[PDB]
Amino acid sequence: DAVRDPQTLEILDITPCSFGGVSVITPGTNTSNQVAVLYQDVNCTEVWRVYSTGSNVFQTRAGCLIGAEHVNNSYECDIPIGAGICASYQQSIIAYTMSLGAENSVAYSNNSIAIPTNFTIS
Amino acid sequence: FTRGVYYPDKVFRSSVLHSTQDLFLPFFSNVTWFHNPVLPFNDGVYFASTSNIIRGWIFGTQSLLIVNVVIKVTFEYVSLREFVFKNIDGYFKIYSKHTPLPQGFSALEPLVDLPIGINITRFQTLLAYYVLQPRTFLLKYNENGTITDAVDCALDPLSETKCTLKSFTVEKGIYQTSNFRVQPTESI
Amino acid sequence: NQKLIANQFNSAIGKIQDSLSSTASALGKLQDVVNQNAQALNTLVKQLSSNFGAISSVLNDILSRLDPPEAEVQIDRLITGRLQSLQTYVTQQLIRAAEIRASANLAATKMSECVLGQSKRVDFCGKGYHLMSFPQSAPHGVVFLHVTYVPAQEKNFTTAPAICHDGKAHFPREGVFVSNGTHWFVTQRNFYEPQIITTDNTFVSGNCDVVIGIVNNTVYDPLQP
Amino acid sequence: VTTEILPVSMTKTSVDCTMYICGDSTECSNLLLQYGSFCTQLNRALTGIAVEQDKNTQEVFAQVKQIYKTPPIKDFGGFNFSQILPDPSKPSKRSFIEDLLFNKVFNGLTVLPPLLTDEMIAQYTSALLAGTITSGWTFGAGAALQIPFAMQMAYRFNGIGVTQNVLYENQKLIANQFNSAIGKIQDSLSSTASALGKLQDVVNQNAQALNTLVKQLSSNFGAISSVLNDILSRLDPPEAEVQIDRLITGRLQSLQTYVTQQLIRAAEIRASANLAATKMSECVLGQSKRVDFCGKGYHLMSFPQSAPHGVVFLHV
Ligand SMILES: *[C@@H]1O[C@H](CO)[C@@H](O[C@@H]2O[C@H](CO)[C@@H](O)[C@H](O)[C@H]2NC(C)=O)[C@H](O)[C@H]1NC(C)=O
Ligand SMILES: *[C@@H]1O[C@H](CO)[C@@H](O[C@@H]2O[C@H](CO)[C@@H](O)[C@H](O)[C@H]2NC(C)=O)[C@H](O)[C@H]1NC(C)=O
Ligand SMILES: *[C@@H]1O[C@H](CO)[C@@H](O[C@@H]2O[C@H](CO)[C@@H](O)[C@H](O)[C@H]2NC(C)=O)[C@H](O)[C@H]1NC(C)=O
Ligand SMILES: *[C@@H]1O[C@H](CO)[C@@H](O[C@@H]2O[C@H](CO)[C@@H](O)[C@H](O)[C@H]2NC(C)=O)[C@H](O)[C@H]1NC(C)=O
Ligand SMILES: *[C@@H]1O[C@H](CO)[C@@H](O[C@@H]2O[C@H](CO)[C@@H](O)[C@H](O)[C@H]2NC(C)=O)[C@H](O)[C@H]1NC(C)=O
Ligand SMILES: *[C@@H]1O[C@H](CO)[C@@H](O)[C@H](O)[C@H]1NC(C)=O
Ligand SMILES: *[C@@H]1O[C@H](CO)[C@@H](O)[C@H](O)[C@H]1NC(C)=O
Ligand SMILES: *[C@@H]1O[C@H](CO)[C@@H](O)[C@H](O)[C@H]1NC(C)=O
Ligand SMILES: *[C@@H]1O[C@H](CO)[C@@H](O)[C@H](O)[C@H]1NC(C)=O
Repeated sequence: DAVRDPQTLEILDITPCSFGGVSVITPGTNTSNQVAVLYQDVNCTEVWRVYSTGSNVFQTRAGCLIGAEHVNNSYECDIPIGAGICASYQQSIIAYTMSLGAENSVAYSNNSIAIPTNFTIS
Repeated sequence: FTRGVYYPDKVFRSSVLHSTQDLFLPFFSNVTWFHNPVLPFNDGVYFASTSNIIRGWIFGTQSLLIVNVVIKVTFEYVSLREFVFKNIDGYFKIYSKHTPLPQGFSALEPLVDLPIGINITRFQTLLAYYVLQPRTFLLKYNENGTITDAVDCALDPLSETKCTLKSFTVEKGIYQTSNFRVQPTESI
Repeated sequence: NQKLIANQFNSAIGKIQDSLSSTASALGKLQDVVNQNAQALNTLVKQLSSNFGAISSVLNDILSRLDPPEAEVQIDRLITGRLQSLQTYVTQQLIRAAEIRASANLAATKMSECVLGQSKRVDFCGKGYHLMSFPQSAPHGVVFLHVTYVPAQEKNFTTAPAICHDGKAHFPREGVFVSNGTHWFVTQRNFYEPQIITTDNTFVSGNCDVVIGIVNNTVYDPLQP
Repeated sequence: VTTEILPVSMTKTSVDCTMYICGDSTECSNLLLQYGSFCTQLNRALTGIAVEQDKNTQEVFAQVKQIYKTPPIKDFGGFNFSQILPDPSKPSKRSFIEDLLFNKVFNGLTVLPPLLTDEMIAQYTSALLAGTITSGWTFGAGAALQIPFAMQMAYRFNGIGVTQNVLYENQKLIANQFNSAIGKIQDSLSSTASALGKLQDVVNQNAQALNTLVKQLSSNFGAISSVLNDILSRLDPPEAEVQIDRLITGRLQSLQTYVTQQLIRAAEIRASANLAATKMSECVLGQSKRVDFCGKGYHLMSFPQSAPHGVVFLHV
């Protein structure tokens, strides 16, 4: 990974080329025909033309996602991508940060209890 | 749109999904319409037509002459219409189908082979008419044994997903299809 | 509450009937085994059409085109290339059988403990407080129908851990001391049913200056006449 | 108070079959297709491992539906949970014991990232403590119901056969015994004693396997050289055949040995990640009667903490 110039003797470096991988996120073909394509960690500068350039370019820790719109929602996960990113089709494909569950708090105190009154057979 | 699908082999099959690495016409490509010089013969030429206008074809760079019923080059062989011309391995292949561009799907049944081995670089017709690439398809057969659908495996990534799973329905999920790697530009 | 429990159980069995008679395919664990076995067999079938560097993938044309001096060189590559595929198939089947045996031992444990008795293990025989279960069969599998018990419709109260009466503490037998604001009652821990605090459902220990959070009340005595 | 360490998941990988055997050799791509499909098996096995790791982390932690929160008035009848409950002044959501635990521990090789990040795992384990403290075991079988803490602990004594007049007459002694035992955990983990030995052998055995798979790229296996391209620029193409056929048949066996011994190693993580799923249900979400399952002695309660590819219990 490093080697001297034989003629002018400047020390120069070697690192390999891109070599990622491709993934094709898709809903059911009995619902739509639009896909969103994820490349494996190539930082979105080194890229079929709508799925190669244009808008909707988004940088994940999983890679370079092209063809889905980043929102400010948090939903139950539908299709996994990685690092807490999930994609779904709600009309186009959106990508977001997955949520863990509904926020809740319990009224704790040193003198109260909550006895139930009815039941349910499940 | 979706035209120019033929039978690459003389082997019968039924109800299968066989992939084929052969020379075909791509889907949704631009064909030149002519409402008539000697057009170049790249590796194989698609051709259609409309009553009693189109007679024949002049081939060759010994130049080949077909009328419609043959002239030599040294051998003579006297025996909406779509045709496929191919110069394969020193043979010469013609495929055919006629029905009453339209937007359906119709296969092309084989017509003739010629064991000649001649040299052809450009072609010309003998008086509407319409004027191949290395591809890979996914041919769907039926009960009687005819092609009912095909999918080009290099058009859009949904078709590449359908060609990887060898299926025509892809359920919800994420699928790995291919790999990519940039090429060296120059030598040093 | 026998009639209410009976109608709730009947409605629950009916909803399970509907959720399985619909086209919701929940037999994914039973389907994946069949898919994996069929796909391994199809790969083992399609390995026969490989040539592995030889001149043909069929043995017969090699035998009919060559002589036993130089046909054996062609046959040896095919023999090694087919042995390796057999060995790979057998090794991965031996790995899958262990997963199937682990699932069968878990199913035998559930059949012994959920069906043939009541369980105390939390979230083993269904998510809830467990009552009983019912086995059903399936192709290469088993299906249980766990009958749980989920409480509902809670309501705040004010509680206290003891009762000082005459310089003595008073703890319940089994239950909490609750209050609606005015009175004080002992009630069981999972279904609201208040009662009158007597010496039939409490006991006594020590004097009432050690307990942290004790509350004054008056203990009724059941021997009135 | 004791400590119990288990592994949960391991490193997700995936190795491309073509570039490992012969990267950038267009005639070796024709030599590999004489072997049928030995490369679509190996990618299908190494994908089945990688999804299986993201199912182990789901069933250990994600067992509550909600996300409960501790109240801002932390007054629990004498006890002190400040070592295990999170404090927001740190750059993460991570608590104090878990920071002591996060310090004690290409030729085709790619490593996928996990699905649940370490700041999502650390929010599940803050929900399990916040329900165990403020609601007893009531949040395992439905919806959480509040209860005072010294009344919760009073009839966790009533399970092991000690009547509830013992705790109310000895409340401040137990609180001093309970708070003291937590501090000796924080000493014996932050000291030079290396207790995370079980989690370290998951990580070391995944590095000995990849230091060998790369090392096999320098063995000639009976050919004339180990470098693929220098065989090509030193031979005729009908005589460069039977030199690459010793490298391809060699390098297939080094992939085939790696993938199998990853499949047997991945099966003993499910045997360990299904035991941690049981101790999360039976030790944490309820009181256990199984002898020496949750601890060593009669059992009261437990508290989960996270770790890199693992979980740590604190059986009281
Ligand atoms: C029991 O009392 C508590 C405290 O009064 C109630 O908790 C509050 O409920 C309201 C209404 O939903 C919320 O807006 C507050 O945020 C809750 N308090 C806290 C501290 O979170 C509780 O709802 C009561 N239980 C019932 C069944 O009504
Ligand atoms: C417990 O819940 C059940 C519902 O699951 C209640 O049953 C209802 O009772 C009312 C009053 O008679 C009826 O009008 C409803 O039709 C009943 N529901 C059903 C589904 O039949 C029951 O009353 C609740 N218990 C209490 C004490 O309120
Ligand atoms: C708390 O519960 C007690 C027990 O039922 C209530 O006392 C009774 O209340 C009813 C009216 O709802 C009266 O008719 C009875 O005479 C009361 N019992 C006695 C012995 O006097 C009490 O009212 C409840 N607390 C509140 C604030 O309603
Ligand atoms: C709980 O009850 C006891 C018993 O009556 C109370 O103790 C007495 O309270 C009265 C009222 O001020 C005093 O005059 C007596 O001197 C107390 N007795 C003793 C022995 O100290 C006690 O105050 C009550 N507690 C509360 C909070 O009301
Ligand atoms: C719980 O324990 C922590 C640490 O053992 C206590 O925090 C210390 O409190 C003293 C006050 O007397 C401070 O001088 C220290 O600086 C604190 N240390 C830390 C690390 O915060 C905490 O006070 C205890 N809880 C209660 C309720 O007392
Ligand atoms: C790679 O990503 C980083 C952000 O992590 C960015 O700063 C950098 O500019 C990117 N590289 C290129 C060539 O744009
Ligand atoms: C998400 O929030 C940011 C706030 O910084 C805002 O700039 C952005 O427009 C929001 N996204 C959408 C889709 O509105
Ligand atoms: C096969 O041909 C017969 C007669 O032409 C026809 O009746 C039948 O429907 C055909 N089968 C299919 C699958 O089209
Ligand atoms: C409950 O706690 C509050 C402060 O948090 C305190 O003022 C009150 O006295 C306590 N109640 C009991 C019964 O100890």
